[PDB]
Amino acid sequence: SLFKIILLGDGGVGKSSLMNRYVTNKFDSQLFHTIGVEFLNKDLEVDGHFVTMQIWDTAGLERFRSLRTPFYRGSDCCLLTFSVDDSQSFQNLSNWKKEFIYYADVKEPESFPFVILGNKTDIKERQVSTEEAQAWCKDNGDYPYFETSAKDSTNVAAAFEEAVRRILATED
Amino acid sequence: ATLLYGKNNVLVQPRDDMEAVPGYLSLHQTADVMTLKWTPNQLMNGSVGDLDYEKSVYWDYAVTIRLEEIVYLHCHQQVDSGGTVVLVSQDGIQRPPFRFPKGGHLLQFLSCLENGLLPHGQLDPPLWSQRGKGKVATDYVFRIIYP
Ligand SMILES: Nc1nc2c(ncn2[C@@H]2O[C@H](COP(=O)(O)OP(=O)(O)OP(=O)(O)O)[C@@H](O)[C@H]2O)c(=O)[nH]1
Ligand SMILES: [Mg+2]
Repeated sequence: SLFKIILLGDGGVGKSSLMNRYVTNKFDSQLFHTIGVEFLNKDLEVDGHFVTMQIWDTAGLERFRSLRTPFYRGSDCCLLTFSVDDSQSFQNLSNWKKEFIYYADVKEPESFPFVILGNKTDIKERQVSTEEAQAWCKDNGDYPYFETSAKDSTNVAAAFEEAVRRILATED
Repeated sequence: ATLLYGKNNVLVQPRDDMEAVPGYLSLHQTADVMTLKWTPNQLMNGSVGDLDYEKSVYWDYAVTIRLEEIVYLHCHQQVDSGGTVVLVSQDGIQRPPFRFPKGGHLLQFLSCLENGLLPHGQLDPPLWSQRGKGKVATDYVFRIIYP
């Protein structure tokens, strides 16, 4: 059917860039904080399942919280995003997971599919190492981890497809 | 009350002398009733202060329109640019165009508008039809229809 996927993560980690790279194969360097929520549709086939995904983009800024939380409900998968050149955004992952659970009101929070993205992998000057990120993912629900770059396309499609794969798995 | 479409940085220019104001455009359905809203960014982003919030100049720019008051959408899509749409209302009131950001946002909005009007309403001609792809710049006129 219709698979709702939501992007959460600190302001500026690249949530909007990821959606736009995946859906329209385009990248913009420009600075703009998302205020209101937006979504795009995309069809694809996964493991022999033809699917419509609906990708919800949200405000990362703390102050815009009331503009995103009403749309957590009904999500099928959450893409928690941080940037590898921003340790603070990485350290906020737990709080992001907590926030989603609180507002989405999901019956089984430790069964719910998250996928973790460390974006901006094209930037060589990192603050978060891969092993550190891998370690967090394993010790907080054993979630799939992707190092991505919206700027150069690295693993962007792979990450979204795994999200569908995770949703397909949970239908059992 | 559900959100069918949302888009940041839709510009409207209240007058031609003053620069365009960026805002958030949304489509909402409560029952079968669709309503279009546009809200200037300063009213969303919390940048007016508690004491001024109720009577801010920007509240004079906010729009909310029931879709049933709309008879025509007159859209205009220039290449290497953002589409504009003018809603033509049954009342004859002149409304400023909404200008979308560069990209295919115009069509996306038209598409969510279409998907939401159903099954009681629809765009004429249909978006999927040969007529529905406009005429050449590019210019669209759509009517909202209820069978
Ligand atoms: N070098 C590099 N820059 C990126 C990448 N992804 C996004 N950016 C840039 O980082 C800035 C933030 O991008 P956004 O996509 O708007 O970040 P966001 O998560 O959507 O931010 P908020 O709207 O505030 O929540 C922009 O200047 C982007 O061009 C990336 O993968 N590599
Ligand atoms: Mg954004």
